[PDB]
Amino acid sequence: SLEPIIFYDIPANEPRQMAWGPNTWKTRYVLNFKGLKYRTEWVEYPDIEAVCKQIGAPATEKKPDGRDHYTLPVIQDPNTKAVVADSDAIAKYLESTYPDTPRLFPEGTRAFQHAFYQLARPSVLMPIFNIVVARVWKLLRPRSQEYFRATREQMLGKKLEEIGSEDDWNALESGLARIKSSLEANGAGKDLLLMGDRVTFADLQLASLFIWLRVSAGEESEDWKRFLSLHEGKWAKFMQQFAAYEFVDV
Amino acid sequence: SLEPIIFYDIPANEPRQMAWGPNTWKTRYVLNFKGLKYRTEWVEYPDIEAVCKQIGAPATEKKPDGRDHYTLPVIQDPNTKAVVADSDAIAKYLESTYPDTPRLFPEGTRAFQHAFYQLARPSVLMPIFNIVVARVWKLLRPRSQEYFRATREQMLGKKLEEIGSEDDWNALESGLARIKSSLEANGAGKDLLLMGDRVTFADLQLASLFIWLRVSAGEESEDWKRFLSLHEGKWAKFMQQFAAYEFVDV
Repeated sequence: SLEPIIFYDIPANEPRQMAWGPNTWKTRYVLNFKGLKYRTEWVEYPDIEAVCKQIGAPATEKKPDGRDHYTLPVIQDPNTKAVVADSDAIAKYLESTYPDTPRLFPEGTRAFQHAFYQLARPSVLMPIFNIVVARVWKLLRPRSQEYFRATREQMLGKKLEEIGSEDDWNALESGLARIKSSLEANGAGKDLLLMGDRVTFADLQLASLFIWLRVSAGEESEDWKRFLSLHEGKWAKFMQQFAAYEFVDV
Repeated sequence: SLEPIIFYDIPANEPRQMAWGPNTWKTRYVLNFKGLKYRTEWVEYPDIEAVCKQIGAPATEKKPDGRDHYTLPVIQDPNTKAVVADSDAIAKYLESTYPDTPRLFPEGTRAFQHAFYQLARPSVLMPIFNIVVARVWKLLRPRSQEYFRATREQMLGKKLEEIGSEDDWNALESGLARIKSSLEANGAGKDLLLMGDRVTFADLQLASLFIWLRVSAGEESEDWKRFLSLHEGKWAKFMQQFAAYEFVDV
């Protein structure tokens, strides 16, 4: 008797790529993993601010000029009238509001999980960004394309085509090497999940970076094939754990 | 009836500064916190390789030339004949070998703790290094001084006196800002320990960086006073939790 949660995500111009975002995938992973009923409302980049304002979703940050900056994912929960932005806030909301669903925040782990993503962001998200950003622009619909190109380039001071070198693959490998040695501190048979034998939001956050690569580059691309080869296939084994949680409603 | 564990540490030319090292303090904190009986064997920098070889302590890493590099802390446990190097390995050894002592590795936390120190090292250890490295050289005894200067400078390609600028305090503040926001994910009243209401090795690792600053710079220095002021005194409150675990046997 629960009404579907409305989940706001950014579409693409090809069905296989409809769900592509690294941050929106954090929320889709949580929704899927927790087994909550939802529907995706697909929102183009330049329409994000408008939709947020229209539903009372807060902005998640300020621009360099101090002006409000609105981002997805956002969810609207008809069952409680909650409207929540930012994937971390959304995860904790769902944990708290649907306590019967599978837990992603075991006690005493919230700082550790937060710190983990602070390590992953610069060392894994940033290299993957450089690797895929041109192909991201390519998979977006036209109104989204102009907004995306204009924003990212203004920030990067560089044409999108001029980003994405071999230095990025080196940096990615090094960041993953540190995550690999962290996982290994759990000991053999426990070294594919941060807590060894259960999934946390932090694991899904890492997976979100990986699936962003796979969807942007293409599951059959040389780039994805190269990723699956890193560290004797460890991240292939990592991602295989989350295959059942990748449903997209298109 | 337990015999004291022998703990190898690097001395200084002033009693207040005898225990100064960021890594050796990780082991001293663990020994103190766990309430284990120990004695410090004080070993000068150039004598570390010799002492290690003499007691069967392994090297913890290789130099750029691939040659073995021996470091302290090391412990020798007469009760089991164990000789263990590297502060992480030493902590886990003590956890495992003395299970009745206060726990520092709760289940499911080993990867999270490892990842946390990977975040702290570049963002907190490295800025503090730049800040104190000249005063570190200053507090060492003469044979240690030459070794320390020669090694660090060969690595830094810069005289020790030319290191330590305002950029370092900015970088330190930014690294601590990220750790601060991680701790705050635990919620109010739980935001001074990574797990909120218990101490882990990861907390002691952060404390080791802080006490290194305090001992190197001096508890009364402007630099230590400045550290205690950062973030409305949060790190002062953090360090106050570990005051009872700072016994030094000099």
